[PDB]
Amino acid sequence: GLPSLKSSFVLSESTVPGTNETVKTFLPYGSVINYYGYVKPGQAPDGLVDGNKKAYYLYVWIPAVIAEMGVRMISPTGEIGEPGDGDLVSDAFKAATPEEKSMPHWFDTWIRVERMSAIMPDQIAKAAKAKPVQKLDDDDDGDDTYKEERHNKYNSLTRIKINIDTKKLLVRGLYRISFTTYKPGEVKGSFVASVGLLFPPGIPGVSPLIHSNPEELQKQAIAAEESLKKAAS
Amino acid sequence: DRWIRPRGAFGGLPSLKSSFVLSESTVPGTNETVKTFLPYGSVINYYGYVKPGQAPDGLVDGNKKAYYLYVWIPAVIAEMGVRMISPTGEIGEPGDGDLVSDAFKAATPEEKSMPHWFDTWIRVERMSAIMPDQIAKAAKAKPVQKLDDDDDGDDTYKEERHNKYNSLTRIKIPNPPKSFDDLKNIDTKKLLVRGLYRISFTTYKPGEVKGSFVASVGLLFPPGIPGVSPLIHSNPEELQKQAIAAEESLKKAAS
Amino acid sequence: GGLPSLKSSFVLSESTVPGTNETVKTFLPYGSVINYYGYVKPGQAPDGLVDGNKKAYYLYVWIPAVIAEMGVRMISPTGEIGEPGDGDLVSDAFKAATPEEKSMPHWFDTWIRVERMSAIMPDQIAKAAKAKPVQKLDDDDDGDDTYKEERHNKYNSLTRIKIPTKKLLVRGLYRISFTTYKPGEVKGSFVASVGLLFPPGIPGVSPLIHSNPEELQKQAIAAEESLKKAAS
Amino acid sequence: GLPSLKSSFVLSESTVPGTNETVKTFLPYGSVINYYGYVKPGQAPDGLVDGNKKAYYLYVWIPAVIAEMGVRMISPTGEIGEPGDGDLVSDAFKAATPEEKSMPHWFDTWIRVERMSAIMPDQIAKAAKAKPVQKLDDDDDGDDTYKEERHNKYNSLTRIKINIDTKKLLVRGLYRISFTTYKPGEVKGSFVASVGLLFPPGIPGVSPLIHSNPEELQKQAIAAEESLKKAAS
Amino acid sequence: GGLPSLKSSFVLSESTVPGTNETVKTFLPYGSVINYYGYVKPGQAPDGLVDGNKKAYYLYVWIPAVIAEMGVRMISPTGEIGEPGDGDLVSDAFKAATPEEKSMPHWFDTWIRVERMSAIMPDQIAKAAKAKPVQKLDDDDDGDDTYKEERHNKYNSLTRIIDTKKLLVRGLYRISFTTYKPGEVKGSFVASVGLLFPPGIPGVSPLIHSNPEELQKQAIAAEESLKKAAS
Ligand SMILES: [Ca+2]
Ligand SMILES: [Ca+2]
Ligand SMILES: [Ca+2]
Ligand SMILES: [Ca+2]
Ligand SMILES: [Ca+2]
Repeated sequence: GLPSLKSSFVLSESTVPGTNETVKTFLPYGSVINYYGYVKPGQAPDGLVDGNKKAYYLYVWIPAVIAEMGVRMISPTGEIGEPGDGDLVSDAFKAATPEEKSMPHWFDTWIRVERMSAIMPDQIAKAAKAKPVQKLDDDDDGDDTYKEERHNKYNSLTRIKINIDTKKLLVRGLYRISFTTYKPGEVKGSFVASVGLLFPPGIPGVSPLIHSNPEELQKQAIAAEESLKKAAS
Repeated sequence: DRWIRPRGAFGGLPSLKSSFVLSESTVPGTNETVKTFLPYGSVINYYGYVKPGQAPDGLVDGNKKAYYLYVWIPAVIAEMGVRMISPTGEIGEPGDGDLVSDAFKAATPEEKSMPHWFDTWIRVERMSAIMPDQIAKAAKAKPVQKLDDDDDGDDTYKEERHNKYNSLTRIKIPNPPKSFDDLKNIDTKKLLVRGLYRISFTTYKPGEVKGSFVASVGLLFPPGIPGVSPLIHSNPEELQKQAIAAEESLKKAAS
Repeated sequence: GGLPSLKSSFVLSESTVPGTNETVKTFLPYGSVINYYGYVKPGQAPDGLVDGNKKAYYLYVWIPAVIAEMGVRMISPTGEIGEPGDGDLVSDAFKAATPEEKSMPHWFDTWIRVERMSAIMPDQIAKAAKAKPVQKLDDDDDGDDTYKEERHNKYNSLTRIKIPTKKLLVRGLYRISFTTYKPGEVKGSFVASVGLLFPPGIPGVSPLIHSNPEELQKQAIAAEESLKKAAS
Repeated sequence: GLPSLKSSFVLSESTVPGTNETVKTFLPYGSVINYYGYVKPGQAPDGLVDGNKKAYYLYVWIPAVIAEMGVRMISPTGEIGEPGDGDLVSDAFKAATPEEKSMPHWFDTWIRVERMSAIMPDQIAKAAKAKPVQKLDDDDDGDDTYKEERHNKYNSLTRIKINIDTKKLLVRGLYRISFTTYKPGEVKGSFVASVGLLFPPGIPGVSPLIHSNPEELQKQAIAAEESLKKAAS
Repeated sequence: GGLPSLKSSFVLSESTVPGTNETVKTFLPYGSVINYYGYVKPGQAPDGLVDGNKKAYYLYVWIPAVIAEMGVRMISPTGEIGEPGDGDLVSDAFKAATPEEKSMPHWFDTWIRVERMSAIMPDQIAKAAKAKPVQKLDDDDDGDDTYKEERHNKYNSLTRIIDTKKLLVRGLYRISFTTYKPGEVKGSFVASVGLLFPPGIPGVSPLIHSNPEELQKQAIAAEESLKKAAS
């Protein structure tokens, strides 16, 4: 089903004699999260992008500078697969039928990454309600990880990585990822979002944390630093 | 359109391909992905040998031995690929269509293999010529702009005989651009517009060096269109003769 | 003789004529040239509008990889010059027009605009055509010097976009607007010419041109499919 | 003896009522290395700084961006303590007597951090022989971690951390730390150098590596990435 | 016959030839054109030196009032092209040279430089000529496209002269006819200078001469003539 979301960091490379091909081995992200959603006409989104595009959010708390972040969005999901263990699944997606999650129902995806104002774990729920601080990137039709043949190649993919611009320094802070649409107004279909972070996972207060609910992210981000405090005394 | 088709009828030396990705597919259950690249319209391989006490084509920065290939470009080209590997012995011998220096011909199989080798280095420069009959002239004159330098960039040949010091550089236009705003100011170090270019195959280390090397040049442009396709040669006079004839052929054909 | 060739600005040959006042130069032809015959009829819908009030007709150009120069020309009227030949694009309105309608005194002051569209892959072409331009590369009003105009003031259009950086024709979709100096209603025939300095007929590498974006996409897609296949 | 070298990242803070004091808890560096050396007149250094200052090198290989690096240099060492397990000790220091390692024998310390040219593990020995690429920082009398009372407070301390300048982006690459002197020419005395890196230790090919010998650093840096390769396939 | 006219870059007429390679262009001729025939003989002193080591030969131009364009051209050799005619300047070295000496294989890689001198009044001309240049307007190596060169590589020179100062306002200009190659060179050459301005209006039309003193004498008399007419 879903192809792995890997970093752009090349570990190994070898060309295949007598062909135009070359095999590349990429360093995987320390942590990857998949998010299954469903856009139903007449159903409220998490928010709007540029005032008229339905958007759904994932929030990322980064305790310390990270080399690269990968973001991907594909629609639809039916022909690819269903959520597995550890995947995030929206209520709308659970309610949707196999037929609703497959062709011909889909939409033209769009991704936007923004830096929020929070710089401490307990400011996360607050910053989520506040306006963005800087837009880091937008991508329309960038995906090349999934061989899309059900329709035009309109799936999204963006990699934010490293006088280099500040718009790609993933330093300590809160980030919001908007999974949205190319087309303004009403749209219909399933989608799967993927987020990868190039950093060792599972080190409380040091490793990045991801969630769709800011309040929940805060709770976890706070506990994680408390754990780090405790260990350091 | 035989140039798009794959094949090196393999004999050691990995193909030098462009950075333009035609196809991509990941292998499930692994960390690997298979990429198909667009080949250069024309690729030339050049086999040389650096013998201590033997005069080079010239010097780089006054103390590095250098050997030249000259490239005449009739009209803008998307990308140029340059590669340099040392030594050659364990890879293969020159085939049909490959340039071979006199020094390389004289060298023995033993001389062309480990432990004899050197740390490669590539430099690309724009010369002054803008017309085919100015080529021999511009070759004698000083460079006009340095486009690039590469020390240890090669990733096409899996080097295991020594540290990965082989050279590889690709000069190109952003494809795709990071933004549409990119397009309004492209670093001129990258515009392979009409003109003469000199590639210096040289060394990391100053002074005397010893060993064989194979140089590769690829140009992303349809080959074999007289006066339109790029030409490559190690001798500037010869390059001029050919570049002149080619444009004459173009002139003629145009009446 | 009819319609003069549209050639690039690259000089191949040059020689002056002793004792006389003119010079003769040989120019490199474009790899591909396409001619388009149109007719602007009052009360007939254009392809679109330029600046909100100028009738416009489009040609779309898909460029797989950087190109040195593009040449665009536009002349009105056509009657006294000639009729379309084989391989020329001809609008329905032009086909319907009579010889009388296609000749003086019916004509208009031509205008050309070239714009970069958003598409960077063949299957984004139809989409980008419906979207707003991304950058304007050039405008020309009275630039033509290829056709000796003597039927009226020299108002014919000619623009060459080239390198001696927005105006570098890198991979992407371009829209050429054949339009008018004058806002509002205009009447007359016109012949457009597009030249691209690049070897023709190399599928997935050579440029493609078409007045219909959907058709252009179909062809651009097939061409890269052919290029894929050949490379494997 | 030697005080811990900690990062500048504050985990906890609390003021003491009725006083001018406040207690701060700092996040320790993921890895800290101490290096014991001895400058003997007439003995060749690792190199020279600005052509006339004796210098001794530690090399740092950084696989991926790091938030902060701490560098410290103290002289002399006698009254503080001797090397323990895991500490680097030069041959000169081993040969020196307790008397030679104590007052009145000491010198005015100086630290310089430079980015080298290597960007791959096997280029490390090479880059070490080559000229620096950028100077990141110098410090003369910055130390405030060790209460110096044997002489003027001339010990060195520098923290390199995060349009912010490139001279503090500790991205992937080789770094050379020069432990040198304020005074040009001959100097005499023991010294202890400390290096800290704000990053999780012991993750092969991801965690930073430190050594005084570039060739040895290369060997370890290479093996570490090989290990990472292997794990990723 | 031989020597092609040197015309301005001003296009009067244009017409393309249907079904062919060509478009024919009619150019505005310069108001005045002067041709200068010289010969570089090894061991013979030049007028001066360019960049200290290139032999150079001078033409001086006095311009009473702003001019649109100046054209400068230099070709080597001259033998196969033609001999000087009436109104052409001819150096003594050229007169002494034989037909053989003026033909292939004897020639050199030409080079042109144009410089503004200090004079701004006619009677300062001889003085400014001895003084250092004031500004360099242009250099050209291999610019010529007026003569179809086939005897050797196309190395003949041609130059046509927050914003710029290639402005030909009132003042003295020196044209240096020189060589690409430093040091000794051998061969004949023909230099052409065109000025886009009506000729023969004393004190208003430009004057040209290889000898600065002579140029001064004429420039002075010309303005004296203009004075007189105006009173
Ligand atoms: Ca999209
Ligand atoms: Ca190298
Ligand atoms: Ca017009
Ligand atoms: Ca100090
Ligand atoms: Ca010349």
